[PDB]
Amino acid sequence: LGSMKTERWVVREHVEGVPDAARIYEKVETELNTRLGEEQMLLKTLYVSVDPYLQGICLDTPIGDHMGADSIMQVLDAGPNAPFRPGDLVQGFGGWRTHLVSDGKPKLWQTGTFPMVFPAYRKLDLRHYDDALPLSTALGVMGGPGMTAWGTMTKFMQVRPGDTVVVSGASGMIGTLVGQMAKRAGARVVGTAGSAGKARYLSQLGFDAVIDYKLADDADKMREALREAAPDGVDKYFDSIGGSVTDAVFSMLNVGSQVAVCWQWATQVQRDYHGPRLLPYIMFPRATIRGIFSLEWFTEQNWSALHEELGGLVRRQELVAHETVQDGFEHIPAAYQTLFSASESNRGKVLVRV
Amino acid sequence: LGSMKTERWVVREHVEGVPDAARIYEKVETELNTRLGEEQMLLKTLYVSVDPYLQGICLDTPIGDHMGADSIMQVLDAGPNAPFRPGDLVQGFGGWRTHLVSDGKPKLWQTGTFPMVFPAYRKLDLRHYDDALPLSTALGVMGGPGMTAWGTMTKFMQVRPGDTVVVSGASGMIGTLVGQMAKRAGARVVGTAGSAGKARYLSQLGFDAVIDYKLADDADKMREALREAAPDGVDKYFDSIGGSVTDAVFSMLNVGSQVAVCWQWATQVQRDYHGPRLLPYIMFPRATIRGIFSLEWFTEQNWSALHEELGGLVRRQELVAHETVQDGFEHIPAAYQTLFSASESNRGKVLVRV
Ligand SMILES: NC(=O)c1ccc[n+]([C@@H]2O[C@H](COP(=O)([O-])OP(=O)(O)OC[C@H]3O[C@@H](n4cnc5c(N)ncnc54)[C@H](OP(=O)(O)O)[C@@H]3O)[C@@H](O)[C@H]2O)c1
Ligand SMILES: NC(=O)c1ccc[n+]([C@@H]2O[C@H](COP(=O)([O-])OP(=O)(O)OC[C@H]3O[C@@H](n4cnc5c(N)ncnc54)[C@H](OP(=O)(O)O)[C@@H]3O)[C@@H](O)[C@H]2O)c1
Repeated sequence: LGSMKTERWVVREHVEGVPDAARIYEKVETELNTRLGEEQMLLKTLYVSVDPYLQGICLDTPIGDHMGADSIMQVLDAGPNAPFRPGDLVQGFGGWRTHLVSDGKPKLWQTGTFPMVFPAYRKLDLRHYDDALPLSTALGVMGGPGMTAWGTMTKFMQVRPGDTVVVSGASGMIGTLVGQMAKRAGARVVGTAGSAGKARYLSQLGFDAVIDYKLADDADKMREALREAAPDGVDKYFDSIGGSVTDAVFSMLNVGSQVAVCWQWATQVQRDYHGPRLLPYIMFPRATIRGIFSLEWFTEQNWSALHEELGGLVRRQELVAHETVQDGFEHIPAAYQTLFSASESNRGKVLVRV
Repeated sequence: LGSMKTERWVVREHVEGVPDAARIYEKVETELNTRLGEEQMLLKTLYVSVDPYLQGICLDTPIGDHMGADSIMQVLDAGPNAPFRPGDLVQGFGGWRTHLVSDGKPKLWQTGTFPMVFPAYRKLDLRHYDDALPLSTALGVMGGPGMTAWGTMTKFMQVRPGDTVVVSGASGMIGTLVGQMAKRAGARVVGTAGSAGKARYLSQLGFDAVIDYKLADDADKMREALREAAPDGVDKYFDSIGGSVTDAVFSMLNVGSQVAVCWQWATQVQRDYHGPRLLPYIMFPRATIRGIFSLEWFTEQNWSALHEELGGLVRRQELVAHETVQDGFEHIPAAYQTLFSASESNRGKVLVRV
């Protein structure tokens, strides 16, 4: 019954470390077969998300295949048993593609270091979004990133007023969201930034102390900045970076503390594969480290709560949830490259509109 | 008015690594003032414990002072407000000494890496003991070690039937305790031994698989031995060893897994301070690692419970809890040295009768 011309960003080359987007990615035109299966449905991408964790998926993506990504899609056309009818807005791992055909079921990430099943698509009810909480928040504070932050702070971390909370890679959306909730629950918040621009930005949001991780290239010099910024010890660590800062924070864990390992920038991107053993430090404090893989929380009730609980605070200016929306499908890898650029140009989540 | 001659083992020299007990320790004669205060007590040591963690306390024990140690002591004489009357059996950190004076109160370990409060002495009620669970069990299955194992299995680890539980340093008393409770909870249990003597000992008691960590000083054959022993992945890791075995186990953590870090022989004893970054492996499996410091559990309700839950199983021959009782105060470091001996002639908990 027909086909259609579509643009895709495919994985051209595997490069370790801080990526070179123009070298890694290639826009191709690709003929998309439009004869939908029993439960398949033809989707139009409206927004794609650009995220640092994609640095890993790219290395596990077969050369020539399209680049995965959280996206917002519209149902152009749907097969007889599809989960959504034409017109429905949906969220899922659509990728850097203009159009795609999918049955919307949980697919498995076969070529992955860890076998992973991507979540089945979720429908968006447009009634939830307006100019203070736009639809693009479904890829940020009302989607993947917000669910990560909200999930950790309500289902794992119990922040007592007086606790000192350290957030690494704080300047991004998950770290700023986490820290602000910690400020709200009565915590001293310590964050980490890479420039003065981000450092004063995190200050506004209410971070009591911000450490320049680039100035503290050393793990000892990072341990001193940490000793003074958190004079009474760390009670909660929300870790996105790893490397020498987690080595530093783990040397100062209070009793009963809780670490949340969310990502490890320092090992994925900058390849800090060997370092001091951190496990000895957790024995006396009875510290609980927990890995975060927020997909587990992608359920209907959770999405409901995330809107009511968190969404209110965002629209009432009680919680800042910034976003930087470039425009144009052609500029997606450009937009992605900014995540590794030292410029102070990012606030919150980065999205592309198509 | 009153004094008493008492022998004490004092710390002559600090030596790092596998200890040289004959070189580190020294039997001295010590005149003990027996004129007790109104709430003090003169105590006689009946049994002393030798434990691999003493290697750490010995290095933090100021030169010339007595070597700390868990002991079982009897009240020779007590002031009018003492917490215990004469004849009473108590358990506490009496040390490698024949006689001592104490208020039985929580002493603080100033000279420690982490400020640590030694627990106040606990009274031993002889009704609790019999010919299958003798008085010496208060330093083993009915004391510190048993509280560690039972504490972790009842207050942290939830072993579901089918899980594969890996216990490192299994041949000792905490490790054998932990494995048998996982075996009883429906787990395939994997342990680690250094000789066929230890491994076949672990074979009896019910370990489905035993790994020769000495054959695999390298992590490559260690990750292979684990792949074979745990073909379906690790769900529960009870870690006493650390080092390249924990490196191997972290590469095969299933979803929802739980590590319990209890000690790190390879870092304390063998100085394995550096290794592969393990926190990256805990993200996707949503693993919860937790540090163990069983002092937190030394409360009366817990002690009642340890006798009820654990003590019953031992008395009903459902749980083997072996112990190796050296005799003679003169031999305390001799008995201590066997813990670090490359020969594996010791089974269960090691005590001296004095
Ligand atoms: N586990 C999950 O389910 C899950 C879900 C979504 C995302 N994630 C991952 O978790 C991370 C947290 O999200 P996010 O929004 O907070 O991302 P993010 O802040 O953009 O993460 C990178 C930030 O960390 C800082 N940084 C970069 N390199 C660094 C280094 N070498 N040392 C110290 N700090 C460095 C940078 O701060 P400056 O701006 O100051 O340079 C940068 O803004 C993301 O990277 C994402 O990939 C995990
Ligand atoms: N966190 C706490 O509060 C707490 C409380 C009490 C005790 N602990 C610690 O927990 C440990 C376990 O208690 P336990 O009484 O059952 O002691 P343990 O098992 O005797 O501890 C060491 C055991 O591991 C094995 N081992 C020795 N060297 C090894 C190596 N290089 N690699 C791998 N395995 C090795 C030994 O068996 P082989 O004969 O096979 O060498 C030995 O039986 C103790 O060592 C103690 O220090 C912690």
